[PDB]
Amino acid sequence: KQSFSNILEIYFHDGRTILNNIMEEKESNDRIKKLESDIVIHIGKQEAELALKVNSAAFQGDFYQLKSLIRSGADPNKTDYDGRSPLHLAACRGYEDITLFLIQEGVDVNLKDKFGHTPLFEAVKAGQEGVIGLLVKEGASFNLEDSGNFLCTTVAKGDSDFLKRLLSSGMNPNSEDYDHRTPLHVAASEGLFLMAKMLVEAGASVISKDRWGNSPLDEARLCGNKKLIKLLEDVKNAQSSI
Amino acid sequence: IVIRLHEEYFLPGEVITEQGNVVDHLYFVCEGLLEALVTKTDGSEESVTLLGPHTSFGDISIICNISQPFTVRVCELCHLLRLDKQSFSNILEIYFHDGRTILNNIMEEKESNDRIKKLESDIVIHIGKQEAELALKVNSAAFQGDFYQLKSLIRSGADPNKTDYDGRSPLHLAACRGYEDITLFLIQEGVDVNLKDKFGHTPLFEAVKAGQEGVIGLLVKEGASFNLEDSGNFLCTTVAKGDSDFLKRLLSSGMNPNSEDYDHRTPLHVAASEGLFLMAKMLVEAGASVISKDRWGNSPLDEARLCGNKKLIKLLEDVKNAQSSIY
Amino acid sequence: PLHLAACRGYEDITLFLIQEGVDVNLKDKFGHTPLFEAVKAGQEGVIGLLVKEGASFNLEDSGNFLCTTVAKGDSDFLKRLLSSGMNPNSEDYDHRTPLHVAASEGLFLMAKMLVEAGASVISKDRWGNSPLDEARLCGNKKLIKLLEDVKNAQSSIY
Repeated sequence: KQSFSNILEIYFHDGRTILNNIMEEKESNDRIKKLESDIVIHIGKQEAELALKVNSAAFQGDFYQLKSLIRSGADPNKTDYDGRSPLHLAACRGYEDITLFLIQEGVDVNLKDKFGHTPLFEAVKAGQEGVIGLLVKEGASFNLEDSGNFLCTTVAKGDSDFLKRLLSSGMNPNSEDYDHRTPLHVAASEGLFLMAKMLVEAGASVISKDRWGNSPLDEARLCGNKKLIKLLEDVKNAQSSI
Repeated sequence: IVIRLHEEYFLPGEVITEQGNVVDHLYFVCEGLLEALVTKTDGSEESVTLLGPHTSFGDISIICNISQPFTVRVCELCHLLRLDKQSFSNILEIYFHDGRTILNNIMEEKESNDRIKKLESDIVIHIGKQEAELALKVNSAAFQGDFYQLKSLIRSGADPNKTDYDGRSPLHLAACRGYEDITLFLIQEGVDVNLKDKFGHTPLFEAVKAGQEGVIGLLVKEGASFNLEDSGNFLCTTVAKGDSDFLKRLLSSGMNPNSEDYDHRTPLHVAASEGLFLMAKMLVEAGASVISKDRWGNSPLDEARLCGNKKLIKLLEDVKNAQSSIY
Repeated sequence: PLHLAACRGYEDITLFLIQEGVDVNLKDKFGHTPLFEAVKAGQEGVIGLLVKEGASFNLEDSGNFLCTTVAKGDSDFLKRLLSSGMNPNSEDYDHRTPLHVAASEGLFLMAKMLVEAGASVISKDRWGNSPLDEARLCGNKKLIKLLEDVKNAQSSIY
């Protein structure tokens, strides 16, 4: 038995073929169909191990290991042990070829991570603009459970590029936070004209209220930046027109 | 290695090792002469090296973890000393610190004498992949909580400090599937306790996210408790979700309930923004601020009345009695 | 044996100990439903497994423990008792619906998780008053506003 263990270690693909024929003859004859629960457990554990292999390969890239694993028949839809899909992982590390192969492989383009991140979020945080474009052209969206407060925290961080990636992916920049708060209010209170302009490029909501019962006009005029108040007033008038 | 050895004599014409089959015994040549022979892609065998004195072959297979690069046939009567691969692995595992020198000196030879065993491809990537795959499978083991298997894997030549490639510590892996004893003696291996991952999630932040009390106790027992660059942000999100288990759980490690948010929003301010009376004052009982002026510059009482509850202001004043006595 | 495996957090242990043929509705001397034991000790796996097998959480009282948990405000326990589908529209030691208790507390998130399962917002109490009256009595009118938000459909029926 140990010798066969070494032989399957050096011939893992032939071991996969062995288990395939074992399944076929289990459904064929009345020898292996007896006590098939452990066989199902074994094939599940094996496929989990192959999922680890394919996710590590995509972590390093390895398009050649990608064709090796499609030859091995490992599950592409399955994520890694931790709970991160192969497309999320390929978004986290810059690899366009891996992402397009995953798209062609039927891997779910839009999915949540173990902690609940969309692949677009991984691309945005890791600076993968190309992966963001590929996800957009495929049609994936964030669908984050806390999109509002995440947008507000991004605004508080002040990173313009992060929110521009979010807008390119398609998120409503003025999405209400947990306490029905519009990020335009904190954006105007901070006073950075860049993010107010960015917030109104995709369509701001000055009409939308906040937890304070305030308006972005009031926050902008409290900050004192004249151009900020001017732009926010223009967007408020645009909202009032429609 | 010496105490486990055997000699053997081969007459001319025999083949000691075929390139096709995996090695099981590696042979040290002490007398006689023998020839190294890779199966040539032209459809023939050619010739590589004539290994007569104080030389061994088959080791490069035990390092590269692949088939034999060369078939090896004898030339004349040769006195060969033979060791099995199993005992070599079983001594490499216990003598792994002495085992590093094996791959080190074999590669520096492959650099110095390229005609010996360099005619193939790189091997350092293969050993790195062995280590990485062992790391992934010990991650799976920690997800499975096999104390015996995990101990055997770690003592078989594993570095406990190597976490998930993103950064999920083995504490993450044992806690995510609910393993307490696994978490404890895996963290007693010397692995770092503040191993924040790719995301910046603390081992204790992961524990509070995944909902396990045992890891909550254990990580505080070891030290390097829940730390973060943001305290009131996740606190306010959890208060909004109203996950009382998570609320007490973040407060269990003692994370600051008087901290700030994306703006100057204390978690007590968020609790006043919600409305209830039980969780609301669990933050000020740990030291949250009821006079923390917000980004506007107003005390939480003002937002408490703004949201639509004066009951809230009454609770805030019940907490503020001592402060007003100080005031 | 489900109690013993669940108390120390064992999922696979619980499942094949329960596939041995042991009864699934084994209330103890205290009358603690195994699923009740699971909701008391805090384990999700047993929650799933016992419903998978059958003979789910059953009790002679539903609103009593629900009201006590609402008073304790254990949101995990609140969702957990509601996870098995135990009646949130039941009664108490008196005719005190769990929705009435939620109105007696004051908050807005947990309060309407019981009527989303089918709790009664017109359940007259032992006095004989709708929960709106106790909601205003406790000192909150927006509680009545939430109750009316739920009661819009009933008033359309009314």
